[PDB]
This record gives sequence, structure tokens and C-alpha cells, in this order.
Amino acid sequence: MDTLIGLRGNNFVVLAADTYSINSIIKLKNDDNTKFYDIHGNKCLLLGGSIGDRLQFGEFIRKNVHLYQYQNNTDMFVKSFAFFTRKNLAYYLRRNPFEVNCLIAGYDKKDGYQLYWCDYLSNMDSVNKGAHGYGAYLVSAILDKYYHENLTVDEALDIFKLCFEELKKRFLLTQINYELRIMYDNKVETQYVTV
Amino acid sequence: RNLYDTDNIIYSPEGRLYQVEYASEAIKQGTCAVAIKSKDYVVVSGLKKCISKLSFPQEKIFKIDDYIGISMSGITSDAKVLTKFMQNECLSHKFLYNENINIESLVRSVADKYQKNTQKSSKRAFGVGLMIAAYHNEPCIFETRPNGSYFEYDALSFGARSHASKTYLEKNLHLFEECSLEELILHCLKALKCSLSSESELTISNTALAVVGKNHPWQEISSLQLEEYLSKVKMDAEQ
Amino acid sequence: GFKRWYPYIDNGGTVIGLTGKDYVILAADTRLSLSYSIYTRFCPKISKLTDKCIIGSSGMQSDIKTLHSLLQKKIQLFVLEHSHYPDIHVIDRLLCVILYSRRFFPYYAFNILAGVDENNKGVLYNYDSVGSYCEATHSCVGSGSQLILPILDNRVEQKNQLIKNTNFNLGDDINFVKDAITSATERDIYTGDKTLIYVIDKMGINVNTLDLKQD
Amino acid sequence: MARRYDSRTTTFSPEGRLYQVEYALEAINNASITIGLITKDGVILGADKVFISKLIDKANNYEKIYKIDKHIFCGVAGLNADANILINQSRLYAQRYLYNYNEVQPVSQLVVQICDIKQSYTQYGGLRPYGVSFLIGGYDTKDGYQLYHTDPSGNYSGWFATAIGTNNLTASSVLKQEWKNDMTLEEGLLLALKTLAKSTDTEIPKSEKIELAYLTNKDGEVYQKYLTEKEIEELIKLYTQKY
Amino acid sequence: TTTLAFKFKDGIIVAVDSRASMGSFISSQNVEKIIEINKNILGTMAGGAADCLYWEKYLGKIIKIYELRNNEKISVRAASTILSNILYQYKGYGLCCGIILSGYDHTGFNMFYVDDSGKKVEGNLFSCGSGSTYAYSILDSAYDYNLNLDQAVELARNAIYHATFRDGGSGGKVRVFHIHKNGYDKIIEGEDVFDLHYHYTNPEQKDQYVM
Amino acid sequence: YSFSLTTFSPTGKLVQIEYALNRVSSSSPALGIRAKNGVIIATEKKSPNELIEENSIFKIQQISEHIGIVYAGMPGDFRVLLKRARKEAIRYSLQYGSEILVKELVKIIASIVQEFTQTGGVRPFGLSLLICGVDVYGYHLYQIDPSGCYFNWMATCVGKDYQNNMSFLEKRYNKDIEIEDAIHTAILTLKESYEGVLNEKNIEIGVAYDNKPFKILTQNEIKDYLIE
Amino acid sequence: DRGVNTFSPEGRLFQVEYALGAIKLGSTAVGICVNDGVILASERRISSTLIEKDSVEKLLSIDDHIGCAMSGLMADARTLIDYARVECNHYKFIYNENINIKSCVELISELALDFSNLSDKKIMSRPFGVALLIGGVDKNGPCLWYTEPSGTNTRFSAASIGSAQEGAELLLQENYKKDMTFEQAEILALTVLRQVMEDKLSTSNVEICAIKKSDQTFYKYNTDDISRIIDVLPSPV
Amino acid sequence: SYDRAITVFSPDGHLLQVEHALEAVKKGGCAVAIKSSNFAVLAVEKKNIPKLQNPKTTEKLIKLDEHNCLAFAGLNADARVLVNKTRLECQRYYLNMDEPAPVDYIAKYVAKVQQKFTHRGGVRPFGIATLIAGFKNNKEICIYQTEPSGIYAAWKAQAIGKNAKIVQEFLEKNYQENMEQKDCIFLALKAIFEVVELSSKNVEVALLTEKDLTFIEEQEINSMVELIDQERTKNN
Ligand SMILES: */C(=C\S(C)(=O)=O)[C@H](Cc1c[nH]c2ccccc12)NC(=O)[C@H](CC(C)C)NC(=O)[C@H](Cc1c[nH]c2ccccc12)NC(=O)CN1CCOCC1
Repeated sequence: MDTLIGLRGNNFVVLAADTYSINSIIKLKNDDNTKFYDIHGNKCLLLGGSIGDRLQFGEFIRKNVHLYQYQNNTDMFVKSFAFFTRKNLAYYLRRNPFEVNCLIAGYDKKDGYQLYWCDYLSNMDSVNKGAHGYGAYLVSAILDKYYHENLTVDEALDIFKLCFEELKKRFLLTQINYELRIMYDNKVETQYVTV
Repeated sequence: RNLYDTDNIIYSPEGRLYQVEYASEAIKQGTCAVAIKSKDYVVVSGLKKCISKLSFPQEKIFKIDDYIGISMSGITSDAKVLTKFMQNECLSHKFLYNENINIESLVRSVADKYQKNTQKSSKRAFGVGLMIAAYHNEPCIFETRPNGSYFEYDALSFGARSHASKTYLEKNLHLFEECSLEELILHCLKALKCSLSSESELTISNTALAVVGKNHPWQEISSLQLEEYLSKVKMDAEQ
Repeated sequence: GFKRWYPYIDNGGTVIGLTGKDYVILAADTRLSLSYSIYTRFCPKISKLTDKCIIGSSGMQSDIKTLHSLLQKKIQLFVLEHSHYPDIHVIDRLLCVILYSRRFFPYYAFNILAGVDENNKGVLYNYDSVGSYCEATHSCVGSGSQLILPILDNRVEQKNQLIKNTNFNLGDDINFVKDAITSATERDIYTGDKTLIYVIDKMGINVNTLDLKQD
Repeated sequence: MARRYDSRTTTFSPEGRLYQVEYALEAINNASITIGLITKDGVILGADKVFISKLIDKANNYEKIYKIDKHIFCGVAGLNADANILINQSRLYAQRYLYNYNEVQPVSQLVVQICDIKQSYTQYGGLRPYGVSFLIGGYDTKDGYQLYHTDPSGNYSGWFATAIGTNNLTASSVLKQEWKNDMTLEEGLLLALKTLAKSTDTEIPKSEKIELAYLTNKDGEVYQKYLTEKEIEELIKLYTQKY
Repeated sequence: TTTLAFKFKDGIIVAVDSRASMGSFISSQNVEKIIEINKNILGTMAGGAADCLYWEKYLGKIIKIYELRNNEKISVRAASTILSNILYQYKGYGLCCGIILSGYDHTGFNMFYVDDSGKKVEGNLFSCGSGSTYAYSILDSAYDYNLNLDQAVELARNAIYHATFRDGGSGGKVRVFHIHKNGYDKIIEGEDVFDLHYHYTNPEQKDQYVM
Repeated sequence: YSFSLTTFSPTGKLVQIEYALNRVSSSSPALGIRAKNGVIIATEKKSPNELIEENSIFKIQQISEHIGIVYAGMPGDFRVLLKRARKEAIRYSLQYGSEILVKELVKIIASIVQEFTQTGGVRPFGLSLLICGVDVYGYHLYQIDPSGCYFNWMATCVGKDYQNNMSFLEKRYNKDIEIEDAIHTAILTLKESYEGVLNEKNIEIGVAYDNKPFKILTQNEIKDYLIE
Repeated sequence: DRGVNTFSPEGRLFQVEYALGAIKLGSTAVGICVNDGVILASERRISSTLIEKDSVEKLLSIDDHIGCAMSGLMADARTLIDYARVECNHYKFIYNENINIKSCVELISELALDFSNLSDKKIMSRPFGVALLIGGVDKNGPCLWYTEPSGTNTRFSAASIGSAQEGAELLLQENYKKDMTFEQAEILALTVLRQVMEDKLSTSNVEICAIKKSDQTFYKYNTDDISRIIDVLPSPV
Repeated sequence: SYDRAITVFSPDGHLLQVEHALEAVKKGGCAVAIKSSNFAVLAVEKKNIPKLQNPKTTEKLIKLDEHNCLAFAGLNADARVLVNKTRLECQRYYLNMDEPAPVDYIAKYVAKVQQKFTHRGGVRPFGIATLIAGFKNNKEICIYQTEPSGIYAAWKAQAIGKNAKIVQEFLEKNYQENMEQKDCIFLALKAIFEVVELSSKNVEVALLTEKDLTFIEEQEINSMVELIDQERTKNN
């Protein structure tokens, strides 16, 4: 299972994922890069599930959003992007479902920093903190406890370090390699963390 | 008439279909093909069209099945479409029933294909006339026309300046039934020559010749045998 | 309260193939059976595709018949269109396309395509009902394949023999095929009656017949 | 031969022009005048009402200005039936965008969609074009207040102040010489009345022949007001005092 | 089946076994699991032999037409994307394909693992088949990017041998090819693993080896 | 193949719609009047011969409760459009549980009429419709032209001499008239238009008033009204 | 006035006749087939100095063993060549062998006459107005075929297309021999092109391609080969 | 549906519909595109009614994807429809190949679409000519020109639209290989004003680099126009 974590503050959004590409009982790669889908205009789709469905849905959404932005010479709003993603997932749910969980993060002037939680059933809602996978059970309470308003990026990264330590110590799958996407100060940064 | 030849679904005040008539007119512009039959064999000869000095002569007779072949006069694309149709019909009958198709039914289906194109204004008649030589319990020659009609002949000839060939065939018709294979081939070559212009000559390059018979599957006559036959024709004409 | 109908049956059969320097052999048993009954004692399993190519299949008789007829129709259409007879490699690719066209409801037929190519070399292709593999020396499909293939491996490859034999000829290979089919008839209930042996070589295709046990 | 009856509407002419589109433009230019302008407080759309009879129900009856959405409205010049078809389509398009994206469609995007319908009609098939031209005004948070003009060919262009229909040259001259970048809603309404009077060749406008509407964005909401006869009469009294 | 590929300082090493089976019966010992898609791309196939062969031929046709139209060689990434999209369109039909596409293009040497479920993983070292775990262990215990060609070929041969030894579905002959900038060479056309066992594990041949 | 038979002319007109309007203006006259508490539609239905059954000809029809329709033009076109209007009304009822609104029905029928001026292989409808109705928003009288444009009328006339009839009706129409006054004025207008002497057999009347079901007056009631 | 399928009183299709009129223009190309291979040469009517030479090519490759010279409408020619490429690729896929040049030519003609709608489907609305010279090497050896809008395919030992087709054909007829070698074929092709060309023959106004029986691989001559043949050419007379 | 053959052969062998599409193109504005070492410069004529039209709305210089840009001359609605088709095809190529669509591929697609519209029944040709500037898979800048007939060709510097011949002659006279950005912009402005009235609001210029397409600032265009005006005054 792929553990996804998302934290939204007044000045940032941090997304985190494990970097494992899994095929049966072996890890194909310890530095997987098929979960994050960065979208022009400060948007990010973090996907979790089977690699095939992940790739198909992520690329479909990214190309559709890029087509929209090129056709309209404008940046799609984060709320529009999130609800477009949810509408597509719901449309395919009853025909040929993608078995993917989504964390949709972004920034725009109208609504600031935004984070949306969506499950494979296409149940979506905007949240301040969210998680997906079997590691959600072990990181959700840490997020709840140590989250507060007016949190800073470094305090959020400390919370994420606590989460990664918990996933290494107590989670059945000892996950040690994580990738983070940080949106703040109208710039997107990539980090790699090993515990 | 200028007012009634625009489309193929309009009858003239004389009840004529000028578009279909023009499709038939396309046939008279082709090279001459002749087909005759004895009690056992059908021989089909034809004049291959050479565009220029450096061009190869064009094909005139085609094989449809083991004991079925055709010659065409008119538009080559139409001839190709009909040839593919006939070949697929014969092959599909062999596939479904493990036996040779009935030539009469094949010709009827080809004639229906002709006709179905003359009933709509979005289509046009085939500008090609077909001569079908086959052996099915006996030799048979069929002619299919652009308007959807088909007839059965004892001897047949179409193409440009083919009336000389028709005259020769009408003169020698009584002899074909009891002829041998060599005599029949010579007669077909002589009719083709009758059509041919005096300046032109029948050579192995511009003459196509095929035979289909009792135990003789449709076969083109080899170049050497054709040369022998043409030499015989020239020699006996010299007398 | 009705039971579902299964669209597949096995009608038995064994087809062996064996190549040589300038020849190929395809032998097949002619029994047709349904469960523990014999439909008929003479149902040929080998069809001639070209003067240098034949195909033998084992499995469901209706599927085999339809597939052989379809291949023959395709080859005749190819001859008419492209004005030359396809060789065994073209026929192999054609059969592969035909077989994968029904990938999700496959023909219940395992087929050996035997022939001689333009170099005058024997060629065998083994088809597992969807796909093809070129066989270097020998092949076998049908109910007796598991009995026969070890024998042909022992007699041809001789991989487990320090003192080997290399003089292989048409008569010895024919005798090997007869022995293999007889041994299969000993222990396989679906192989028996008569067997047809086709030899393709420079002189063409020749068909001989051998008698097997009728029980 | 059914082709003898075909007029070949979607066919080029020797000059690289479409006769059907040119004739539709002639119909539009024969239609009555529709003006539009942008103030710092909103978009004002005005139209001249063509007189039919005094038995027409003149209350709650706007026939040249329509609402496409809460933030988009349009004025029509051309064939009313074609305009109604295109207006229903535009309303469907705006609601479809809201359904797809959970946000209101931008005015430029809506204009592009309806103009694409018109262009497709001019290019594909063998049907005649739409004899209607639009002045689509609206507001959105991306480009602010917007005013677009669309013609039968599918061409469209953005404007700060424009006029379509009969005698649009006089209205365009008036707007060119009077319009200002920063105007209040009242000033814009007075200018709209002046240009309508000039196009209609009159001094004192009559409220019985004037349609006025304005779309503003106040207190975080887009509000459209279609002035009634009494409100237009108050505006006309103000205009009379001014001039 | 055991197929493996890995990048090293002089290109890519591709290796496979030659065994085919239906159930517990060995159908053949001399099948070819490495195919060339074009001059600069090799695909190693595992799983359903018919599915792999048919879809590799399909990909080759698509790549040939693309190259003819655009007068340029296709990239390994683009070929992998085409194959993965095609395979994903058939998800839920029973296709069995695991393909490693390794090749040289304008962006250096590239290696992608593609599955019948629509996966496409870029990597430096892959292994597929029923012996993939054993091959993976052997490769990981002794892999290095600075191996010479001979050392890399030896490592691939050893990994295939151990996979065949431990896995009942792998065996026959071992083939090792080398992809370099100008094409590909077949270093080991096919080598019986019978000799490999008595070279590696039981050189003395004086008693039965005890695993 | 389908191409538009109605096309723009060099002056920007649709002569086919003009000619449909000519047919309507040559057809028999109909009128509608909105009263203070109701709306009436009247029409002149003459008898071409003594053998026809007047009760079989239906010019004033009921689309639904509280909605009636009359036409001037071609009866076959009218019958087609009347069937379509009834189908649309019951479609709205199936969707929304209540009766269709007059404005909504008029818009739908107007769009249907418009489609026949643009689609391929067809001619425009050769009639004008007058649709009267009552709903929660009041009393409505709408006219639909062959082009597909609709007009909201206080009182109107279509058909022959519609200009003279409109002038006559305007000279004696005010918005505060009652149903009885409206019926009297309708009969007066029809009598003025008709050459000769009118009678209850030559006219038909339908009324929708006081939130009551649409009613088609009988010969006896029309005779009572004509006595004056 | 007339439909695309109308027959003329002489039995001909008006649209086909008009497409035949269309194919009469364009850059002039010649093709020569000898025992050792087939060579197609063409003139390049470079529009101006700002055009990229590589972006314009009158000699294309339909397959690894088939080359084509085109004349008439260039967009229609590119459409036809793309269709031929697709069909040759599909044939190679389904038969694992190289298509015959005759079969390729037949497919091209079938597409060319598509607008007639004689068998039901049809997508083209009019003839193509394109003339082709298709050369290649198959199991029967080198061959050269000419296709025209009317759908008729001929086989030539030497042929020409373009604006100067008549003069090129006269020169080829009076200078071509059956038993010429490849060097003589190249010399003859470039001599005809030089004679019929408006501009002085150079290494930038002419392009050549060859399919030799040995390799059976389409090969585009570059400046080195073109200049070598130019030097070998005899002085104009 | 409607499938009449709108584009047919004339007795002389011409496609009159295509000729009329070319006439529509000649009735359009002027667009110039000049190539350089690793960048391109595209200038286009603007036609706005002062003080009433919104200059930003009309856009003849558009971006198809992250690396391809387009200019056109002819019918604006046809251009818009074709450009939307091309953008969709750019994203479809990206989805199908995992790489951005190169300029040569996109130009070929545009030309194929225009040919198809000349060769399909029930449709009329696009009345627009296009200049497409982009990068190839080897990161090489390239400019392509496509016409209503569907014929495309790569160029070093090309002008389309009204009075395209004069601008093309000026380009052939004044073009040099591997110019700097400012010199290339000056050349494009001079070429376009060879036929367009000299004014900074009569032209829109963009510079395409691997990074992005950047529109030149109004002050820079004003300075360059003043320099051109000074040169013209001196010459006269
Ligand atoms: C690897 C093994 S594995 C366990 O990792 O899947 C091999 C890979 C392989 C084998 N052959 C080739 C050829 C080309 C490329 C790759 C190849 N896979 C297999 O061997 C398959 C394993 C099963 C579990 C999927 N086996 C097969 O596909 C069978 C091949 C075959 C059958 N008869 C033959 C005769 C001669 C040569 C080969 C074969 N075929 C099947 O089992 C499929 N059908 C299913 C229906 O019943 C008939 C067999």
C-alpha cells in the first residue's frame, strides 16, 4: 500500500508519499516517481493505488488540465481542478473504475492554499490534513495532535518527520524513503527524506 | 439530350438512361477480346494495351477460380472491383460448402451488383463489360453489361473495332463445336487478328490467351506455345 | 434448473512432426472420439496448404476443420492477389494472425505446420492455439505428446548420451515416427486405428499409411 | 437530382467570401440598434425597441436583452428566433461549465463556445447561418468586467464600448467622442441614453422604446437590473436636465 | 522464465533463459525470449508467450510506421508508453505480459518495465519471470555500474544460472546480449545451463551436489 | 440529402418565411383578448357547405387545463403543432408534477417552429398561433409566427385584414375590461371583419378566466352572446 | 452542375479528366529500371533562398525497398504516400515479408478511385490529381510503375512525370537500352534532367534515389554522389 | 448527413474552392516569422479601433503547448477552430508518447487537417494560412508554413497574409543567419512595417525561446518603431 500525507497551513501545503514501486513481494524501486503529478499553475495531484491506474488517471488529468490552461490562456483554479478530478473519477467509477486515492493540493489568489482529500469511491472534501493508505491509521492522530493554525513550513516538516518515524517504527511495511512536495511563497520545492 | 443525361435516375422522354448508356459507351473504347468454345474447351484471347515504347503491355485476362476466368473492356478500376468480388465469392463458396460455385449463380450475383448501382443518384454504373469463361459440367461464356443484364454466348467478342471479329465468328461459328483444342485456339487467334489493324501485328507481348476445359483448369498459354500458335496463324494465313 | 452448455470438447488425436536436412515428416492418427466412444475410425487431421506445406491439428474437430478451411481460403486469396504462393514462414505469420484474432475465445486446436522453404530445408512450427514457435528438430501435439516427445528427444537430440549417433536419413526417421506413434497407441486411449504419414521433400508430398491397435 | 435545389450555403465565392454570412450581416445591420459599454461600476446594455403596436404587453417584456447566467447577459441584433436558439444554447453551456468545474464560466469561454457553434454552422453541412449578432457583457474574477461582440461568421472581439444594428456608425461616433475609461453607473446610463437618441434620430428619448439593463458586481455578488419604464423615465428626466 | 536487464558503464546487459512450459510439462527448451523491436531497442518477454509475441510485433509495426513518417528513431520511453497504453486497454481480459524494453536513444541508455496491467516503470535494473526473485538477489549482491563488459556478462550469466537452478519454470539455455550506442551484440547466443551447473556448483563431479 | 431550403437573400431576408406569412395573412381571421380576470380567443369558422359537420372541425383546441390554442393558416400544420404542444405539456407535468407554464410552452413551441426555418429538406410552418392561458403568474396571450418569434399581446388579431381588425380592436380595448366586455368586443371585431351577416355557426370562442378550466363555448352560449 | 460520378457522352468521368489535366504540372522527375536496380531522379524547383531544402522532397520512401516520385498536387501526393506507407507496413506486419511493388501500386490505385463509391465505405470526395512513379526491388527484381488519377497502373522500363514529361519521355525513348548498367542509368537520368531543366544542373537543384538489386534498400544520393555523376556527365550537345 | 463534394476539380485541373480560400487568406492581416540560432521571432499586424476596442482580446499570436507557437492569416473563426484542434492534438501526442509534440509533427498534423478538409464531402476548406514555430526532438528551432491547400514547408524566414510578397522579398534581401535577439526583432519589425503603417500599436511581437514565448514590451516596440521612422526619414 502507498501512504500519502497532506498538510495545509495558512502559508503552505505539504504533500508526502513513500517512494516505493511495488510488484508482488519485491520493491521494483526505492525511488519511485509515479505518484506525484505536478500541474502548471501551482497544482499537484498525489495519487495512490495500482501503478497502472495511477499512471493512466494521473496523466489523463494532467493533460486535460494543461489543455484547458492552454486553450483559455489562464490558470485553472485549485477548486475547479479538484472538482474536475472528482467528477472524472466519479464518471469512471460506475463504468471502469480507477482504484486510486487522491490528494489534490494547490495555491491560487482567490482561495489561497488548498488541500482536498479524495478516495477511490470519489468521496471528496477540502481538509487541513489528510492521509491515504494503511499508514493513515498511524499518521492521522499525529497530524491531529501537532497541527495548529499559524504553523510554519519547518514545524510542518517536523510533524512529517514524526509521521515518517512512526511509519518506520510501527507500520507493518517499514517505509523509510519519502518524497515531499512543498508549495509556499508561490514556489514548489521537492525534498527527499530517509529515516 | 442535354436535359436528361445529367443524372442516372432520369428517363428521357424515350425512356432511356443516358448515364447507363455512356457507361456502356466506355466499353467500346477498350481493346478487343474474343472468346470461343468447343464441346470441351473455352479459349479466350485478347489484345493487351501498350501505352508507349517503354511501357509493358497491360493485363487483359484474369483468373477468378480454378475453372473460371474473365476478360474486361472499359474502366480498369471497375474491372478490378468486380474481379475482387468474384474471386471472394468463389472462395467463400468453396469455404462454406466445400465445392465449386455454380457459374450461373456467380454471374447472376455479379449482374445484381451491376444493377444495384443504377438505382441511386449517389452512385454510377460500372463502365466495364465482363466476359466470363468457365467450365462447370460444360464450357460456358457469359457477357455482363453495365445496365445489369447478362447473356450467354457460344462465341463472343467486345472491345474497340471488334465488329471484324464478330464477322469472323459469325462466319466460322458452325465449325467451333467439333473443333479440337488446337483448332479452337487458332480460330480465336484468327478472330483477334481480324479485329487487329493491318499495321499492328500479333506478337507474344501484346497477345493474351487462356484456356479452360474439361480437365484443363484455367491456364494462360505459355510464351513459347503462344509463339508456336502465332507462327501457325501467320503461316496458314500466308496461304 | 438448466445446466450451462460448454462450447468445447476434445476429440483426441496425435500429430508428430520431424525435420531433416531436406525433408519433413508429419504423422497423425485418424481416430475421432467423444469421451469413451468412437465417432469414426478415419478422420484425417492433416490438410495440404501448398505443394510444400501441410498442417496437422489436434483438439476439437469442428474448430480444426474450420481453421484449416480458413487457412486454405486465405492462402488461395493470397495466391490470387499477390500472384505467388506463400512459403511456410508467410503461412506461419498468417496463421498467427488468424489464431490471435480469437484470443478471447480461442480455437481448441494445437497445430503443427510442416513444410519446406526456398532453401529446401524442413521447417516445423508448433502452435499452442494462440501463438507460434519454430521447432528445430521435432514437435508433437495432441493427447500422446507427453508420451512421444521424450522418445524423440532421446532419439534425435541424445543430450544424455556420451556416445552419440548422427547419421539421420529419411527411412530411419520414418521408422522413428512409426515407433513413436505405436508406443503412444500402447498407453493413450485416444490414439489408435490408422495413421497417415506425409513426407515433404524435393519431389513433393507423399502420403503413406500405417496400421495401429484398434483398442 | 436533388442537388439542383441545393444553394451551397457553406461554399466560398471567387473573392474568398461567404454570401450567406454577408446576407446575414445585412439582416443584422437592418435590425434595430443595440449598444453596450463598460463603466467602473458595471456593464450597461441598451437597446432600441422596434414599435409593433400599443397592444403589446410592455410590462415585464424584455425582448432584446437576455440573461445567460447570474454574471452574464446579452443584447441581440438580428433574427429573434435565431437569437433565442443561441441564447438557450449559451445558458446550457454556462450551466454545463458550472456542473463540470463547480465554478461559474468565464465570459470569454462562453463567448468562444457560442461563436464556435456559429462557425461550425458556417463551415459544416448545408444549412444557412444564424442571422444574429450578440453583445455579450458579463463579470468574472479573472478579467473583471467584459463586453464582447459576436457576428454570424463566428468572429468575436472585445470592446470597451460598441454598438450594433441599424445606424451603428452614429452610435459608435458618439461613444468614441464621449466614453471615458472611468465612469460611474449614472454617467454610463446617461451616455447610453444619448447614444440611443442619436441613433434613433431624436432629441428627447421615449421610455416606451428604450430597453436598459446593467450588470454590476457589488458586495461580492453579481447583480443584473433590467430598468423598468419608471426607472428609465427618471433617467430620461436626468438626461433632459443634463442636456 | 528468467529475464533480466541492467545498465552499466558500457551500455545495457540483457539476459534470458530459454524454457517454455504448459503446466508442469516442459513444452520447449529453445524459445527466444529476447526480441529486437528495432535496431536500437530490445524487449525481453515473460508470461504468456503468445500475448508477448503478438503485442511486441504490434509495437514493432507502430514503431516502423512512426519512424518512416517522422524520419527519426523512436525513444524507449515512447515505445514503452505505447505498449503500456495498448496493454491497459485490455485490462481485465486475461493478458499475461511482462516486458523489459531496453535501448539506446538520444537521451542515452533507457530501460522500462511494462506490464499487462498498464505499468511503466523506468529503471536501471529489472528482472521478470518466475525466477525474477533469484535473479534479483544475485544481481543486487554483486551489481556495480563500473563493471567491464566481461564482468557484466559473467554477472548476468551467473544470475540466470542461479534462477534456473532454484526455479522449476526456468532452464534450457542462457542468452546474454549487450546493447551499446551503435546497436546490440549477442555475446552468448545460447549456453546450456547443464555445463553451468558443473562449472559453478559441482566442478568436481565426484558426488551428487547437496542443496 | 438535407440542405436548407430557407436561405438568406441578398437583402438579408428569408423569403420563405415571408411567403408563409403571406399564407397566414390570406387565411381566416383569429383574435385574442386579455381581460381583467381572463383571456378569450375567438375565430371565424365559416361553413363551406351544408353537408360538413361543424362539430368535427376544431380550430380552438385545448392544450391542457387552463391553456387553449387557435391558429390562422394550414390545418395540417396546426394539427401537428397541437400534438407536439400536448406532448410537451404532459412532459413538463411528468417532470414537475404541476401544469406547464404558458411562457415555457410558448418558448418550446416557438423553438420547434424555428427549427423548420433552418433544418434541411423542409419548409416553414404555414400558420400563426395564438396561445391563451392562465397560471400563477396571471393571464397570458402569446402569438407565434412562422419564423418562430413569439409576442406577448394584450390583444391581437391574425389572419385576414389583421391590420384593420387590430385598429378596430385597439380603438375599443382597455386593460380593465371584464370577460363579458372582452367577448362582446371579440364578436364585434369578427362581425366587422366578416363580409355579410355573422351568426353563432360562423364563430368559435374559448375562454380561460378566474382560474377555471379552459372552456370552449357552445353554440347556445354564443347565440346568447350574439343576441346583443 | 455535374456530380463527381457523371459520365461524359464518350464514356469518361469528368472529374478524372480534370484530375488528368491537373497532374500535368510540377517538378520533372524521371525513373529508369535496369537489371541492377531502379533509379529515380527529380528536379528541385527551390522557391527561394529562405526555404529549408530538407523540408521539400520530391522523392520519398514508401518502404525500405520502395521509392516514389510524385507530381501534381503535393498535398494529395503526401496523403497518397502516407496511405501507401501505412498499407505496406500493415502487409509486412501480417505476412512477415516485403510487399510486391505491383501490390503496393494496386493499393494506391484502389485508394485513388475511392470517390466513385462503387462498393460499400467511401471517404474521399474527388480524385487525387496526383501522378506517381513507384520503383523498388522485390523477389522478381527491380520494377518501375506509373500511377495516374484515372486509377490505371502501367509498368515502364523508363518513365517521366512533371511539366517536361514529353521531352523527358522522348529523350528516354531515344537513349534507353535494356542492358545498361547502373552507371549508365544514372548518366542517362541526369542527362535527361539537365536537358529538360530550366536552370543549370547542379548538386542542389536535383535529388536522386536508388534501390539496387543487391541491397534492396532505398538510398538517397547526397551531394557527393550527385557531384560525382555531374562530373561524369558528358558535355552538353 | 450532408456529404456533397464542395471542393471539386475545375475543367483546367484546379480546385477553385482552394483558390478562394487563398483569396480569403490574402484578405487577412500580415504575419512574419524569423528563425535564429536557438530562438524565433514572430510579428503580427494588429487592427483595433482606438479607444473602443479592447486590444488584448484579439490574439493572432497564440501558444499551442509549452514549446510550439502559432501565427495565422485569414478567417479568425476558422483559425480559432483549427488552433483548438491543434492544441488538443498536442496534448494527445503528449499522452500517447510521454513526450511533447515536436514542431515538425504539429505542422504536419495541421497540414493534414487542411488537406482532409479540402478532400472531404460536406465541408469547405479552412481559409487560413499558418506559421508554426517550435523545437524538434533534438532541441532545434524550426519554422513551418502551412497553406489552405494543405502544403507545408519549413523556412528560415517567412511572411504570410496581405502583401506577403513584398515582405518576403524584404526578408530575402535583409536576412542573415544566427542573429541576436534585438537584431532579429528589429528585422521582423522592419519587414512587417514594409507593408503595415508605421505605429507601435499596429503590431504585436513575440520571442520564442526554449523557456517560453515572451511578448515584447510596448516601450521596446515604441523605441524600435521610432528608430525605423528615423531611418526612413533619413533615407527620404
Ligand atoms: C516464462 C515463464 S513464466 C512462469 O514466468 O510465465 C515463459 C516465457 C516464454 C515462454 N515461451 C516464450 C516465447 C517467447 C517469449 C517468451 C516466452 N512463459 C511460458 O512458458 C508460459 C507460462 C504460462 C504459465 C503462462 N507458457 C506458455 O505460454 C505456453 C507455451 C507453449 C505451449 N505449448 C508450447 C509448445 C511449444 C513451445 C511453447 C509452448 N502456452 C500456454 O500455456 C498457453 N496456452 C493456454 C491454453 O492451453 C494451451 C497453452
